[PDB]
Amino acid sequence: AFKAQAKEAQQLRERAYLDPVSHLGNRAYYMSQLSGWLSESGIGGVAILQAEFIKELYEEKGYEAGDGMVRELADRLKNSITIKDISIARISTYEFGIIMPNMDETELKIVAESIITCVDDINPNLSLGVVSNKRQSSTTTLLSLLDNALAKAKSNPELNYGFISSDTDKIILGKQQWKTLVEEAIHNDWFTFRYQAANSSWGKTFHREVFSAFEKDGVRYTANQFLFALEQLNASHIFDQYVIERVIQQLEKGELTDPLAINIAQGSISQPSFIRWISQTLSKHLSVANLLHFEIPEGCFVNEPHYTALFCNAVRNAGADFGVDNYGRNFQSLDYINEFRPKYVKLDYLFTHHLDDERQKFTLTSISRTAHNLGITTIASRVETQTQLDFLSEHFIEVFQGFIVD
Amino acid sequence: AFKAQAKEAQQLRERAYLDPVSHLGNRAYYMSQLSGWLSESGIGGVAILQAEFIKELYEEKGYEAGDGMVRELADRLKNSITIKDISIARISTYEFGIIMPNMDETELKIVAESIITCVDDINNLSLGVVSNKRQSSTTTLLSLLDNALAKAKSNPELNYGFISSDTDKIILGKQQWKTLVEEAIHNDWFTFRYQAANSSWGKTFHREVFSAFEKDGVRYTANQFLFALEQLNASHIFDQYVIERVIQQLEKGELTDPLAINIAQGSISQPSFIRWISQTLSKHLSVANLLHFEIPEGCFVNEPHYTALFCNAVRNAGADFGVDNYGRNFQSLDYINEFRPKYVKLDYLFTHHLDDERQKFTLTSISRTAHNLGITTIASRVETQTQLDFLSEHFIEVFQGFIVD
Ligand SMILES: Nc1nc2c(ncn2[C@@H]2O[C@@H]3COP(=O)(O)O[C@H]4[C@@H](O)[C@H](n5cnc6c(=O)[nH]c(N)nc65)O[C@@H]4COP(=O)(O)O[C@H]3[C@H]2O)c(=O)[nH]1
Ligand SMILES: Nc1nc2c(ncn2[C@@H]2O[C@@H]3COP(=O)(O)O[C@H]4[C@@H](O)[C@H](n5cnc6c(=O)[nH]c(N)nc65)O[C@@H]4COP(=O)(O)O[C@H]3[C@H]2O)c(=O)[nH]1
Ligand SMILES: Nc1nc2c(ncn2[C@@H]2O[C@@H]3COP(=O)(O)O[C@H]4[C@@H](O)[C@H](n5cnc6c(=O)[nH]c(N)nc65)O[C@@H]4COP(=O)(O)O[C@H]3[C@H]2O)c(=O)[nH]1
Ligand SMILES: Nc1nc2c(ncn2[C@@H]2O[C@@H]3COP(=O)(O)O[C@H]4[C@@H](O)[C@H](n5cnc6c(=O)[nH]c(N)nc65)O[C@@H]4COP(=O)(O)O[C@H]3[C@H]2O)c(=O)[nH]1
Ligand SMILES: [Mg+2]
Ligand SMILES: [Mg+2]
Repeated sequence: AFKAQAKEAQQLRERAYLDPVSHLGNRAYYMSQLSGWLSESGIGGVAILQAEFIKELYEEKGYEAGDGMVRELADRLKNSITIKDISIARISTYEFGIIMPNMDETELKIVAESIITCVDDINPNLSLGVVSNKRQSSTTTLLSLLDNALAKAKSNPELNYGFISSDTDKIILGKQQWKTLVEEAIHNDWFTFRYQAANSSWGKTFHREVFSAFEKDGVRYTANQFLFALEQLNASHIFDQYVIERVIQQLEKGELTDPLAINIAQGSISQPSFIRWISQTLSKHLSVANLLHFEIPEGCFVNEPHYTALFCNAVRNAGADFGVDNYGRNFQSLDYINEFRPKYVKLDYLFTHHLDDERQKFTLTSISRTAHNLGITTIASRVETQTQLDFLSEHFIEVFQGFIVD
Repeated sequence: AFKAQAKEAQQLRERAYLDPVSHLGNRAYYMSQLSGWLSESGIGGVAILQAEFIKELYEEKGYEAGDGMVRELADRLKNSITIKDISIARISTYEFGIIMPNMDETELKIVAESIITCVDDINNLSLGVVSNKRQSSTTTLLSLLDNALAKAKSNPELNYGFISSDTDKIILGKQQWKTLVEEAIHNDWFTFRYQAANSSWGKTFHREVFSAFEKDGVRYTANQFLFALEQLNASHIFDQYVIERVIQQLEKGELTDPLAINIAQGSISQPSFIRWISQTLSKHLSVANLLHFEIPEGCFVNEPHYTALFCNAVRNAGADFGVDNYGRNFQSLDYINEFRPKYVKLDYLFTHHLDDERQKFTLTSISRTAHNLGITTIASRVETQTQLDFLSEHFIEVFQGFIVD
């Protein structure tokens, strides 16, 4: 009976705390290791890694290939980066949790730097959020910090990882807390709007892109702080419908003479009620329909082409038009332009970031010709310096947008 | 050390085999009890209960109400059934697994009858039960359990779907069914029947299309595999094939009357299918007037936004649509006013299984609503003149079934 109990104990232990796919700790293992680390010392850092490319693999090539990639990333992650008291677990379907005790901020960065380099050799599309615990924090607090840091990494892909320290003065909220605050901001009309003009070299204004923000108790919140929570909760269409209503009100006032570019989140386009909503509202404001440009992220066209085409049809049937926002980020998978024929393409802002890389300049010219050959206006994005402005000039970009154009 | 070892083992067992929401065994616990029961005896029955209304609750009222309903049904299940060695587990998000050892068929049926009446007290579900009469593996029983559940859904007049383990019917897993359908599509193994829906004076309103296929002498009807196609998000592939084959028949200028094509619910919630129907109809505008798309009532009440996009695309191209299983959700029947379907095909539960009086009033009311809105009412699956005369007493316009054609 000894052999029964001893081996039954290990199988029960692995059933309770081990995820069969990744062969790492499961979510319950992670919370146990997290709660014990906090109650004893709480000195160290915590990190979360999301493998969105594994999510894209699951429906594309089935789950046999998806499970194999989870195991591969798990095997590659765990055999590398071995330190004392290191907890590595699979806390959800597409994200991994990591606990690094007895490490200060600089030590976590080298571990986080080693994580990312550990995922470049193994598939060649991920996001890494890391937080350092420098105050006494509860377990829900660190998970909220971990989630907001992950949103920071996604919203700024030029960062290798998103870093937030537990002592930060920044407002950190959970997903449902962000949604409640946005609903509060929508209800009380706390929103403010900015209009950035996209101008040609001749001063002709193509359109003015609308940026949404809101303020509560003297604190200002921008869209990249809460948009991850709304899309994860399938509530971003509430936010987009409010912005579209407010923008159309301004056009109905006969004030703005030029077209306005409204950003649309991906989670809103995959909502069929939002696709019906656009047709119903655009038909009630046909006079201003020609002055509305809907800015659709490139991720929509390549990941949700059918939802996007339904949205694009509704937009154009009502006398409006649309463009692409992160144009060029998904290079070698950018043939959707030929099918969709957008009115414009707004370049990925990472093109103004790495001018010196010769391979970056080759991709930039190639996607520039493709749009113009089809008669599609190209727009450079987030241009800050005359150096960026002059370097983008060699790629025959028609109109420019950013702080240097004012 | 003895009491300590028992606590460590019990807590380890609790983390491994307890579902925190339902406070029942989880899936791993159920597979363990099933694999042990099979390897020990294998005598008895096995059952699956799917609470589709709980899936409606999670999006409707959040997860706090969804967790509470799972616990309520879980407490209801364990306290009501009072027999030995009964495993009650939550094997998936919205379905419960039950093992009933040492029971013959009549005992399984009274236990299955006790389950459903146990869920009528507190609150839309399906119960599938199989009796083990063979030496069967675990995957076999799960496949039988899934096909029995599909039998219960495709025949809602049954309280539960019953399959014997020794049945001659072809029992396949979800991916196996999907493989067989794709094989039939590739080789054009499909056959079609056209059943006419006629008015009281013989005018044919349309002809509904029924799809089936044969593989080396075995015939398969749609209700055997459609459940596996709607799961795995693959039913639109089958519907597109049927639509393609029907349009080829209409192009030949033979059929003077419209054809009613059934569309699965999982196909309309696929946006690629909504795009496909517009492109296909735009290439065959001449025959679009001869196309009626029969949409299940569950689409209009559970997936109204997808259905509105599909209905608009269908009518924009010169086709039309109607409602299938009309009256099954009598308590949510204002979609008719918004959608204005060309016809409503009554739930076949109104022709058969309809002498309890409360159901006879619902038939009259939903018939008035359709006629007042100028919508054609069609009785379904009419077999006898007795039914035919009785449906006329509810002023039904046109009739369909074996007795008319
Ligand atoms: N029965 C049931 N209870 C639920 C469910 N969702 C949340 N609860 C609870 O709601 C609290 C707030 O969750 P959140 O708004 O999504 O805000 C979350 C979320 O922003 C983040 N977070 C937690 N887990 C994860 C994760 O696995 N991945 C990512 N990226 N963020 C997470 O930390 C914050 C708080 O985490 P929690 O401590 O777990 O605190 C959560 C959780 O205890 C559910 O689906 N079913
Ligand atoms: N270093 C530098 N930065 C510049 C420059 N020009 C603009 N930025 C800012 O970069 C973002 C450009 O908008 P986005 O890339 O489409 O990315 C947007 C956009 O995806 C989203 N967003 C903003 N407003 C909305 C909205 O109203 N609706 C939706 N669905 N998303 C919005 O949040 C993101 C951030 O918007 P903002 O915080 O206001 O930040 C804006 C803009 O203020 C520049 O020249 N140099
Ligand atoms: N690693 C991995 N493997 C997967 C996954 N999905 C399916 N499989 C594998 O493929 C086999 C076929 O499952 P199925 O085709 O959907 O066909 C299923 C299905 O028709 C039926 N059925 C099975 N489980 C359930 C269930 O939990 N609920 C309901 N309603 N029906 C079930 O039993 C058949 C499968 O028996 P299984 O022993 O479970 O054997 C499964 C399982 O080993 C997955 O997501 N990840
Ligand atoms: N006792 C009796 N039975 C009758 C009578 N008339 C028809 N039945 C049959 O009942 C079903 C009526 O079709 P349904 O209610 O829409 O229910 C259909 C329908 O929902 C689906 N189905 C059949 N063909 C197709 C198809 O081509 N595409 C899709 N998406 N579903 C189909 O499978 C289900 C079963 O169709 P079938 O097995 O061929 O069985 C058909 C029909 O042959 C009658 O007078 N008396
Ligand atoms: Mg933009
Ligand atoms: Mg039908």
